Amino acid sequence: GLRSTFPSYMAEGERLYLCGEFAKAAHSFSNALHLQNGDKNCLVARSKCFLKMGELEKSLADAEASLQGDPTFCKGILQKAETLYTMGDFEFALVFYHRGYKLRPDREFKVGIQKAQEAINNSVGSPASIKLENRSEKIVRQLLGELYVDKEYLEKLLLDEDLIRGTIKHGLTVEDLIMTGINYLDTRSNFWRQQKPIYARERDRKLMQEK
Amino acid sequence: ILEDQLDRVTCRFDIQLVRNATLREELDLLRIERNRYLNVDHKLQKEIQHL
Amino acid sequence: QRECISVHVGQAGVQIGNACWELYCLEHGIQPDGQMPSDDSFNTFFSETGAGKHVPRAVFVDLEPTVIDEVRTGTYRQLFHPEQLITGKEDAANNYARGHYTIGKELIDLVLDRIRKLADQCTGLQGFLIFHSFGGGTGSGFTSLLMERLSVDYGKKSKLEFSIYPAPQVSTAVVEPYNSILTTHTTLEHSDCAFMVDNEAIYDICRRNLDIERPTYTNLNRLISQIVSSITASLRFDGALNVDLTEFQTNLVPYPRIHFPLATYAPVISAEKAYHEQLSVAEITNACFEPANQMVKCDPRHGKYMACCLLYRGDVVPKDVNAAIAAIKTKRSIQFVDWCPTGFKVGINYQPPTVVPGDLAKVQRAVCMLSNTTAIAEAWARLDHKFDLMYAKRAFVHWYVGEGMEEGEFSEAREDMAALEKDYEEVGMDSVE
Amino acid sequence: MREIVHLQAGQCGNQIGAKFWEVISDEHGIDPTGTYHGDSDLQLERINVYYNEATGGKYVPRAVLVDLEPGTMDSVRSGPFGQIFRPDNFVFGQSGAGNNWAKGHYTEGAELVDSVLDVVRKEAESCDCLQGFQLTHSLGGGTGSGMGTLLISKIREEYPDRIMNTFSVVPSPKVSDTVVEPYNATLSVHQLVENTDETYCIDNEALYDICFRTLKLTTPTYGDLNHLVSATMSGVTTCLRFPGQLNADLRKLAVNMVPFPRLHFFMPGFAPLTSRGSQQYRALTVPELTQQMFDAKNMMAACDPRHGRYLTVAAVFRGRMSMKEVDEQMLNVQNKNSSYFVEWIPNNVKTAVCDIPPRGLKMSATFIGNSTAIQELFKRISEQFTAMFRRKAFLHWYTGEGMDEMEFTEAESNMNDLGNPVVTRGAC
Amino acid sequence: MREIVHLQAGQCGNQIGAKFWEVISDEHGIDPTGTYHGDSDLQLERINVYYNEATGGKYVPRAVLVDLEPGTMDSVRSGPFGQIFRPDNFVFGQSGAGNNWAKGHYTEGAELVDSVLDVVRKEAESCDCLQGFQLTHSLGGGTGSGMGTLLISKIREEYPDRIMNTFSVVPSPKVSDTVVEPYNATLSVHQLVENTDETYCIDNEALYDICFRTLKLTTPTYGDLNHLVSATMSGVTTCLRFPGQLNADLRKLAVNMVPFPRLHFFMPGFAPLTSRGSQQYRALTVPELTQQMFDAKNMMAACDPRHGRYLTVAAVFRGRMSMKEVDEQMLNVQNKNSSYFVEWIPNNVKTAVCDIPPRGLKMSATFIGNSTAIQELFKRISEQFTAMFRRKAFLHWYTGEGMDEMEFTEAESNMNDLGNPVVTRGAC
Amino acid sequence: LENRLEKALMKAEEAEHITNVYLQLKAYLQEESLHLENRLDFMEAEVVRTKH
Amino acid sequence: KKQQAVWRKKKREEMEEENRRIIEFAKMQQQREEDWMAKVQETEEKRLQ
Ligand SMILES: Nc1nc2c(ncn2[C@@H]2O[C@H](COP(=O)(O)OP(=O)(O)OP(=O)(O)O)[C@@H](O)[C@H]2O)c(=O)[nH]1
Ligand SMILES: Nc1nc2c(ncn2[C@@H]2O[C@H](COP(=O)(O)OP(=O)(O)O)[C@@H](O)[C@H]2O)c(=O)[nH]1
Ligand SMILES: Nc1nc2c(ncn2[C@@H]2O[C@H](COP(=O)(O)OP(=O)(O)O)[C@@H](O)[C@H]2O)c(=O)[nH]1
Repeated sequence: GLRSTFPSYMAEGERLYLCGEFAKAAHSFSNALHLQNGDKNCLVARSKCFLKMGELEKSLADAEASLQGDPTFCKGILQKAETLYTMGDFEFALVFYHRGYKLRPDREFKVGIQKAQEAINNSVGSPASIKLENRSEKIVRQLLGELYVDKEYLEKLLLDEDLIRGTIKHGLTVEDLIMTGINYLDTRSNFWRQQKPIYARERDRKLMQEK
Repeated sequence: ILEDQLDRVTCRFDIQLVRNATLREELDLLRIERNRYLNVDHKLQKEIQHL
Repeated sequence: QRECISVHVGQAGVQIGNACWELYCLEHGIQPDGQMPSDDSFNTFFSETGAGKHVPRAVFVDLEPTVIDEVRTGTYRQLFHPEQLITGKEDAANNYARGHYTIGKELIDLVLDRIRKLADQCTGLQGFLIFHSFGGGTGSGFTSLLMERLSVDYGKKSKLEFSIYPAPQVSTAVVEPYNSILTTHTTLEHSDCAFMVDNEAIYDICRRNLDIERPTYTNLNRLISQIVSSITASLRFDGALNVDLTEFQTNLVPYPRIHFPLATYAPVISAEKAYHEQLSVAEITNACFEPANQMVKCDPRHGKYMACCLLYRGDVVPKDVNAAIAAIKTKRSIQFVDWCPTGFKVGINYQPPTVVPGDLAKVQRAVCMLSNTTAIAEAWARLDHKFDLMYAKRAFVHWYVGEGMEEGEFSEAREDMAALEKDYEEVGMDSVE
Repeated sequence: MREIVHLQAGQCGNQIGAKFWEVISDEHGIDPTGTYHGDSDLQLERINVYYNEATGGKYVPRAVLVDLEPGTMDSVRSGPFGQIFRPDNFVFGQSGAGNNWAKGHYTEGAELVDSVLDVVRKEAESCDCLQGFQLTHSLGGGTGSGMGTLLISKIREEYPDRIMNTFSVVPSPKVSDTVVEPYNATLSVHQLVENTDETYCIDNEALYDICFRTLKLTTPTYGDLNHLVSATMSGVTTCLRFPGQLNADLRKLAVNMVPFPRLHFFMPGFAPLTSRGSQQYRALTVPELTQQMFDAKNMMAACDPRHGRYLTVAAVFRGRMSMKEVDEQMLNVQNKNSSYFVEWIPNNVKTAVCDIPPRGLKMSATFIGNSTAIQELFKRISEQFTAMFRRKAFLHWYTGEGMDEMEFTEAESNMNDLGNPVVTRGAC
Repeated sequence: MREIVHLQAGQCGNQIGAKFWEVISDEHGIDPTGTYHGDSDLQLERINVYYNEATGGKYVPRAVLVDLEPGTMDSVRSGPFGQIFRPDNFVFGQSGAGNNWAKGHYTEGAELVDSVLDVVRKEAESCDCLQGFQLTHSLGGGTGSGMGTLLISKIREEYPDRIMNTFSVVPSPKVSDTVVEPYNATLSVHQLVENTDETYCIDNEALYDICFRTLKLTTPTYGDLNHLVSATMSGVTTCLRFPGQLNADLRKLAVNMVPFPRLHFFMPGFAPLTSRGSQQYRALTVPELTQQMFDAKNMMAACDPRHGRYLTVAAVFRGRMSMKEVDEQMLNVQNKNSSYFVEWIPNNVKTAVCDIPPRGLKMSATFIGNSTAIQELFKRISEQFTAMFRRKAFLHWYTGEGMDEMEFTEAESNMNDLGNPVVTRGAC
Repeated sequence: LENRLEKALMKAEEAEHITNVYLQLKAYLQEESLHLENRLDFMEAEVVRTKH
Repeated sequence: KKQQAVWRKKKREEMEEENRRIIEFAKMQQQREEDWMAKVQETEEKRLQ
């Protein structure tokens, strides 16, 4: 059964979150919830851990599971705005950052407001793309930044069968580890596509060259 | 202070990138040695199979 | 031709080894510097570079400096090749994990590197005399890592060991019990013979037979060292009935698990006292089975001596030993087992005990009784009940879990340790059927 | 290779850690000019744990000094060992805290942590592999609590694997020194919860108790008071500066004496202490040291162990001696005072024996105990906090400096949740 | 056997080169009277890089000082190292330029340019082989910009295979000293672009930033500012005069730091800079030298280097140090800021040590940097010129002195024409 | 400056997870480098036994 | 061992010589600037007289 006390598990989870062992921090915070269901601070920390590790849907679900009891809870509002931001809904991140800023004038809420404001202004602005009614290598090269060599080193690890067969941990065979990594790369590249779209990328050079 | 903190995060990313490249070199050495091991293993399995 | 790579891992070893090596040197002549002011009584533990520099054969390793630094800047500054004393950076802060998981890998590759070099340049690697501290960090953490990564290579080659079992009533590390259980969970399936010793016992012995009215570590280590000297005499000086390392194992570890023997020196008599005693073969052999000379706080007068390996060093007529053995096999108390009629393993190696300028007096005789008592289970249960009260309200566990280990381990360990109890128990029962 | 960066906050922490710097400068042979005049070779052997190298053998302490009032800086300058530190380490400000946690945390202090952290960062990057920070402060009043907690939290976010030994002067029961002691104390220890690893509480009432009854001093001044707390501040970090068997570091002590990650509040004591006239009659051996130690009059904080149960205790001994004496005295103390020790932690004493004695003495040993007697201090200042807070008094100058009622209620709720485990472990 | 001819143009150029001659006369052992009271053979080994000869040890510098008003010559003569120059090298003119670029380039300066070229030919022809010409001036104002760039054009035409260093002080962002500094800087750089090989821009506001809280000075003089400029100016030409491993001369620096013919405006830096109160506390080594080198402080031009990715960095060290530590610290800084260097130029670090440090220190290092951060300074001067010029203000004293609108339009066109590539190459 | 700071912060955030997958893959590889040559030598032992 | 000890002693000696060199130049620079300050100050004093 559950063996130690709730603030001990919370301090444990905060220490593991600081040290960077995000899976063990998430497990400790889950044990803390098993001790006491519905602690808003523990849901916020568990959402922060999944936000860091890359499981955005449960990071969101923990954010609403922190916020339904007190819709004025500032840390939960900040966490939900962060997770919606990194998921891609910059509009909903912006409105939740505004709610948090109005509830309490904090630097992190303000910072998130300029984050979502820049994200929306980069894609839209005012003239923008002209639109049509209607209905890879270089693209990921400029989306991923200087991480492209890490990317193709990961697929060079994909393209070896002895690297597919592995025995890391109980079942965490290194094929799955490589999948978790490359999936984080794919989600981060998709996020960079929503953050600065490719049409904004040549809009940079078009506000350039002609100038 | 904003410019100091920005230079921080840039330098942290740069040390991170270069030590990541060192990790790639170490991984490539281990992969090539264990690929040679694979070649010897596949050979020896072929003669044991035929025998 | 017949060498034995020595290995000290942690304050415990480094300290007991400063003594062990001091003793090994004065057992030959090697003046603390390397030169040997004038034979094969060197290759067993000392190499030889055309220069008179008789170089030692240890790896004195310790996750933290300090302990080792002293050796480097001490009277034995030279001896140890300036790369056989692998230090580190921070300390294992009493955390099995810290030295078997986190700040241990960084140094593990080097530690084995020098063991490899040492091995390559050794005709016959009879065995490795490892020295750790069951209860503690490096001594448990790094030791697991080391001992384990020694079977992955020099497997067949045996691996003896000496360790200071977490004492019964004393103890100094509040997290000592934890460390011990996890370490007997790893060694059990790796080592070949862990001559576990204990501080409390030696401490007392020093007050009742050496007249030391305030024993300290030096003193304790001194005895521990002379025991290792005894186990390493046949593989060096000659005699009449020799015993290699393989012999002390195929004659003292009954089944493939009960391999944790207890030892005791015999003529442990303060100098200004021997003048009144005849310290002969009898006296020493009898005193060797005394309930208060055992070097581990355990009551042999409550178990069943499974098998013993009396190793008599010094001038011992090989017809008086048989006499003693007989006059001990009639004495009831000393109860043996219903599955081992043969008594012990006689062994003589002419070479009077050395007298490292210290306390223990000299005697033209000596014997080290390495014995596999079934009583050691009593000291095992003690620390198991101690681990019990600790692994109950998750005490000092957050520190070990945020170091890399999983709560599962401490639990898995408890299971294995409890099975060790079952074993000693079954091996003790009879078989009239 | 080990090093600790020393950070001092407020006038209290500034003066106390200043006296620490004279204490270990005298221990390590450093004169006020910064060069070396000593006797033993084992004295440069770990000099660069507290003293960074500089050209010409002019060793410079690795300490930063912080305050909003630029007069304690001048006091430290005009002190005897004043010209020893770096001049860029003396980060000051032209402002006034006013003994406000809100003005140490959410105003000008928060604008000045941007610079004090950079100085700390240069001192930490000019190193090999860091172990700990050592913050000296007072929980009562501002700056030391106000800037103290923000420096606490930001340095913990920066370096998350380092011990931060923070030594705090707690408010006293009989007397008091800055009207808003309960607000600052509770609202600071709230941040001290989820951040540090070794917080040592020192109380001025037990300070005068040991100055009067034990030392038999006539007119004891803050020089001698900070001398006592600086001696127990130099006593812990001796196995990482001098050799000896059974060495003990900061993680050694923290992993030893933190059973649960929040119960990290300790009770110090330096105890080879005697009066100028008693020495002639006093006998100095290990049993006498143990008996004068474990008694509840050498405690540096006003929390009696007889009203609670020890969890774990360390004694970092220093000096040439035997150790069967210390083993027999530790087990004799456990067997004699058995009801006052926890049963779920057996054999809960530490011996940590540095070889080098302090100058002028033959043996010393610093006591560090983790009791349940901290319950009385916590409950007392919680009662005082509630007594002020139920009427909303001395509060408008935190609400106007940028705070709300809710954060104060969170701090008091979290500190009552500190008070719960210390009684659940006293009731098993 | 190598020589460098020296030119001083303007009041600023005259003062800054007089301090240059003081510093390198101290370095080369020449007294006020001109005689050589030396103590090292390496000192007199290559004294014939900056000093022509006489009878009686009277080593006279190969500098020819010009100005448009005969008072700064009197000031330099009345200075402490005033009786060292050859007296007919004081090429003066009984007039005043009036901070007018036209009055130095197309008017009364031009009737003195002939005598200046005569005396420059006199100094240059008494040589075996030359590297080129170093010329010190103010980028804004008259004289040093008026006669200055015309002098650049005439010697660059008449000696077309010589490196021409130009040490120019640039108008500052915060303030200015003549109203028509935006005119003078633009018109001067319009000639500096397609003439010179190595232009070093030094800004007074960056000099004040360095001198106030790195040197910790309170009453800084123009003597101290030109002392810093003379320090970096003596540091750049170190391997032509003093021995050492991995020497680097002017052409080697030019080919290692000028990738493209117009991208030759640099940003210098000299940084063993210790305050007087903290010189004892310093820990002088090449890691701290490299840290203070590449920190965005010690560059003497007020361009923030974090707002522009570097093109090429060179460091000429002076003193005895291991090139192992030097070479690994320069790798460490190249990898410390990697997004601040161009990725289309790998390994864009030039290092060069020489044995003899500047005498009075132990280790030193002059940093020269081609960066894309000069875009902010050039863009700022362009904005000021456009604001001044759109309303046709302060212009009739150029039109009546012999110009047209076409010259100013081409000057701004060239300003922007060099502003485009310094932004183009910051983004591949 | 604020936007650039947070941009680079989340870039650095991604980079430590790249580090965290590389270290574990290195751990697997260095674990196999120990049980490489012994299993190989047992394989030629199988070969020579099969020859006889 | 003997020759290595002599070599390192010689290196320490030349380091001490270089230290003496830089200190005596610091003294000479101070002396020159204070003579310059003296002549400026006496000019100022007799002009105010
Ligand atoms: N003979 C001897 N035994 C020691 C010595 N030091 C410690 N021990 C024993 O070791 C136990 C704790 O020390 P260790 O386990 O060796 O600590 P460690 O292995 O060095 O691990 P770290 O302290 O983290 O470096 C104590 O209970 C002692 O019984 C010593 O110097 N000599
Ligand atoms: N030991 C010791 N404690 C002191 C000394 N000076 C002040 N204190 C304590 O410091 C507390 C008040 O400090 P505070 O006013 O908050 O300092 P601040 O941080 O600068 O605002 C009082 O309770 C005193 O007990 C000293 O010299 N030695
Ligand atoms: N470094 C340095 N700069 C100076 C000195 N004297 C003047 N300056 C700079 O020269 C600039 C103006 O000089 P300027 O008007 O062109 O003199 P002019 O050429 O005779 O007209 C100012 O911005 C000063 O910063 C000096 O002695 N040292």
